[PDB]
Amino acid sequence: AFSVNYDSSFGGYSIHDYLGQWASTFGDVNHTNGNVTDANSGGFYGGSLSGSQYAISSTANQVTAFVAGGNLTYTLFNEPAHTLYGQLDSLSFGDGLSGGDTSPYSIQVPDVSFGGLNLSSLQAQGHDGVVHQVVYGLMSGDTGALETALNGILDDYGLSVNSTFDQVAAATA
Ligand code: HEM
Ligand SMILES: [Ca+2]
Repeated sequence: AFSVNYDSSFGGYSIHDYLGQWASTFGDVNHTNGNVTDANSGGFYGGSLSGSQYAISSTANQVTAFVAGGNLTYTLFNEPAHTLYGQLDSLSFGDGLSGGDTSPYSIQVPDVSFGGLNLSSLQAQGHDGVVHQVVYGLMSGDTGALETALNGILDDYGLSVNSTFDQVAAATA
């Protein structure tokens, strides 16, 4: 049930080119050994360490953001430590994060959204699970794991992340 939604200015962009611009604007939140605070942790909606959404804003520019949606839980110090797992079904990208407390997170100026991703991983796969690799890559400004997961969805339509948004819409609508 894969779907894409995009501002019409991105119709002629490849998926890869959009995500490359998004990543280079968002930068890298450096959520790493020795550098984690409240500033670069992001947050969940629906719980403190789990919920229907996870979202985070750029520490470089304070506005660029992404919202990950589905059913997600982070183990924090439970084994395997520091793993995000569960189901990742949507991702949205753009500028400005609001909500996240008594209402869901949303992006204030949305560029692109993917729905129906159907990505699922179990706790026991720890950091090798696809949902962990995708979202921790995004937090780090690395879209390599998401593109790999999108190529695996797209190959069934004969497309890839080198296809443009308009080419994907014509195959999926
Ligand atoms: C849900 C998305 C998240 C992912 C994918 C994630 C991923 C990670 C990873 C891979 C590490 C370990 C080692 C390293 O970064 O070099 C880590 C460390 C850590 N994370 Fe997260 N994290 C997430 C959210 C959070 C949140 C919401 C908190 C809240 C406090 C948090 C707190 C920490 C702490 C305290 C550490 C250890 C820092 C240290 O050992 O110096 N993480 N996280
Ligand atoms: Ca440490």
